[PDB]
Amino acid sequence: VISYKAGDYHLVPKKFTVGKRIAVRSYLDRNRTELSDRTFMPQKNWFRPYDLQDGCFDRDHERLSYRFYNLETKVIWKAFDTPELIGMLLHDETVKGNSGMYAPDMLDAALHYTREARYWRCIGITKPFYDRNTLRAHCWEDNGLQVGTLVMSQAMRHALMDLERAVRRKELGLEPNYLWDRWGPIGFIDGARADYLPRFEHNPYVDPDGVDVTEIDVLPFNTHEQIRERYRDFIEPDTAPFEEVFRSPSHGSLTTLADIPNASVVALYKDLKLKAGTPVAGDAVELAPADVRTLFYLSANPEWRAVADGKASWEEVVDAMQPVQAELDEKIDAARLLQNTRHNAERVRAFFEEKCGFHDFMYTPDKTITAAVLCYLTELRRICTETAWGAALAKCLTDMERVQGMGRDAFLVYRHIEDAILDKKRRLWAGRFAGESHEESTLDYLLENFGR
Amino acid sequence: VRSPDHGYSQHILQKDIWSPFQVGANMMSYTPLYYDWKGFSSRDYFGHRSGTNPGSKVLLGHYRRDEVRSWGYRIMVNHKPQKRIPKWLACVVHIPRKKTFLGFFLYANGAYVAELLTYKQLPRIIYNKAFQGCLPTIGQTVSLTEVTYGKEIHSVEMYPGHGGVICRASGTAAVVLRGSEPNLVPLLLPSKEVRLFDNMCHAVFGRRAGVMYNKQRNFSKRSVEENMPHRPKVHSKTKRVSSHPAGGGNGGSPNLLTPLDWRIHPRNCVKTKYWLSGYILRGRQYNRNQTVADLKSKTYSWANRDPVY
Amino acid sequence: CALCHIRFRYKQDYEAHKESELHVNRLRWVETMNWWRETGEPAYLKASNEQWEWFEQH
Amino acid sequence: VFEEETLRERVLDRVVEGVFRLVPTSTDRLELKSVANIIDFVLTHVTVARKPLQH
RNA sequence: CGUUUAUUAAAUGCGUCGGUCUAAGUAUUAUAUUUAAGAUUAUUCUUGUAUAUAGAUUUUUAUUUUAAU
Repeated sequence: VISYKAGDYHLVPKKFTVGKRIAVRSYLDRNRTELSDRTFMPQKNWFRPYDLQDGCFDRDHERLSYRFYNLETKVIWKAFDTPELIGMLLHDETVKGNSGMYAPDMLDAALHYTREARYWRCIGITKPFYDRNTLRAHCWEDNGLQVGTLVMSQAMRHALMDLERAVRRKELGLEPNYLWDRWGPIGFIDGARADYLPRFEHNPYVDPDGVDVTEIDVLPFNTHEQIRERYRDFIEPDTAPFEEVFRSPSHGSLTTLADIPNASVVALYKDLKLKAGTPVAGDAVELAPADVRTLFYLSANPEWRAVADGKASWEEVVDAMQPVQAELDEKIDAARLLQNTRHNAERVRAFFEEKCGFHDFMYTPDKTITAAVLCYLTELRRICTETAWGAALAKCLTDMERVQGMGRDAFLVYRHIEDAILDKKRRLWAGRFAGESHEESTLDYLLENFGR
Repeated sequence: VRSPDHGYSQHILQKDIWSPFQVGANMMSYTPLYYDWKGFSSRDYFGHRSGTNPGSKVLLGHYRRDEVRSWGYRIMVNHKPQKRIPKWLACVVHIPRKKTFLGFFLYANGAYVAELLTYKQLPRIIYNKAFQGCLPTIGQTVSLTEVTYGKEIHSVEMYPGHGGVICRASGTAAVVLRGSEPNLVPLLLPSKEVRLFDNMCHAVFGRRAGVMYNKQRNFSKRSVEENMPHRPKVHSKTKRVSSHPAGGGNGGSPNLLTPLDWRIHPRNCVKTKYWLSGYILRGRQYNRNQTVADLKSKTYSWANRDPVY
Repeated sequence: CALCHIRFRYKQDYEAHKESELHVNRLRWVETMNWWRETGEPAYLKASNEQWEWFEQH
Repeated sequence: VFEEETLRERVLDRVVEGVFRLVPTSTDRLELKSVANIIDFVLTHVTVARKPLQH
């Protein structure tokens, strides 16, 4: 038999119904007090599944016609808008499954544009691409038929005025205060109102030194060639002072009194530095020179090497009988190089703070920045092209496949450098939210104590 | 600081509530928190400025105008604080039109978004952390289980996890009442009506804010009454007798017996409760006359809810 | 008096309710319904069975 | 809400990179800041993994 | 201190107050009204509308409406 006591199946699940009858819900029963978690907690998202589109690339051209039309063309753009995140999408397109993102070709085009997109960013170009196909720095002064005479918009012939006015100044011998070298990622670093370029004829840039630049001046500087030599000195960034800082251990965050063993190894560094020739004990938490700090990381993670040289009862012996892992400090500095400048728009800007000494990235003029990127892509190529561990390391995304190829022990190392960097951030964040003084009482007393 | 709320009193009558600590207007309009919209005035479907049809709770008060000013300060409010992650009161912003105070909380995993500001809160302090007690610290957002009888809580959420709806107005507070029900806690809403709130509901501990609103806020300036702009509220007894039954009369006619807005609003008649929730225990009518304290004495169970309404 | 949906305004009739023609009649009705369920129905449809099965065999 | 970088990296290297050996792009790492969204991001890139049922 | 077709103790307007509203908006709030701010005070008493009400009418005045010869 099949028992049934009645008043059982309602014919509609008991949620969508009153005792009997489905109930009505019309966005007026609902409050706006739900949906107010949106101010912090973001709404649901549809993460697209990553595709190596080779299934869509049944044949050749459609695969090498989106290399440009979709991959390269996203670099010409990023080599124009923000050349610092030009290593971010190189990860974005290789996490998505693409093949030759860090190939010896994509970089040597990314660095090509990054180098030149500067000299047509100072020329006044606002969009790097004219149409789907060609670049706007190749619109010739005919319809398309002129040889090299660039179609100079009014913005340009006012960007080429500011350049010419900067030339005449240092041609007068004065200091060439080029306007767009106070121009950074936030606009004028000087906190001034941005001077917008199609400048009104009733707001002409006036320098009380008597420098004349007008339309009669810049009209002959039409084609690409006679500016790359005339304003060579300004459109070109300088790569000398940044030449090798990415190929060198620098940990802008990490302090001398900060190590994974917070005391044990630094007790050795104080022990070596009292029984020393030129001995100096450590109370000043002031940062030690960069290269000696990365030694302890190469001497604090592996309890192998923590004791392997802790036995050493002299100063330089520990400081210099470990050059064998100092031959390993680049293979880790190639890791702290990628994963630093990779993931978020913030990790990269915080990264350049350490290496190229940008106190604040947001105020360093573009001339100083495009260089550091140019000096950073110039050493991405070194890593990808010169040494064999560079390719796979680039195409590695997780740690599991990262540990395999390059030094398994070398990955033990910096994952206690990164874990030490981030734990310094732990000091700042949780540093704010640990002072508890609230109560019903002391929150009253904290008024009068605030009164004086 | 003297008295974190002041009746600032620019003109001897014009008393607006300045609070020392109030953030200057510059640090108010925040981009991803600022909503703007035209408010429909009192116009509802077919323009036609009109209230609501008798039975409904969607307000288009006939006498409403300039509800969203367009360049007035309008930041959105959280109403859903998170349970026990520490806060950090960064500033205390005071919008006149939305009389509420509201201060920006960092909330300790970056969320520079939280507003409702309980009374006696100071800026630049951490709040959501409990002291030795259960969660008895002013500003700490407490589930209704964690409160004990007789202590005020504000921004109580009506349905658990559906955002704080009760006791949001300045200086207001829902008092717990120590009920006998198994998994429910009755709160004496300020309307003197008690309601069987689910104990898992979240409330923010303390009073609400900005005491000295109940009185002591009096504009009496033609420019300053643009904190509350509304349409003129004409006499109902000078309304073109063809139009409104109270009208004409060659002088001051007192008014008709049964007052009526357009349909009826007789003085205590029109009571417009039409659906009572399962949680409601005693409406404001069942308590309107007793007192504030006597309602705080009893224990409230399901047998206290009157089977007839 | 939830039985009949009556709020009492005047005392001295809340007392005289329990025997009022409204209450005592609502008492009888809500009782005889119980009678039907308590004894009647489980016996009514008992006899309705014991005669049919009588028929289909006798 | 896993917002502050210090907290996201403290979860993303452990759960979506460590436990699952998944790797999220930059633009998705933006909205990948909640327990609700962490669950979905996995539950798409693991659903796009089951070999399509072979008839 | 505004605002009006025969232009004003017209009608606005702040406060107080009365009533309504805790499943669309915050019951020191917003609807719906009566007054008018400021300063003194705001008296006596009820036959009807309203509320509450108990098959309805008929009865019936905590507060409100209107009333006080």
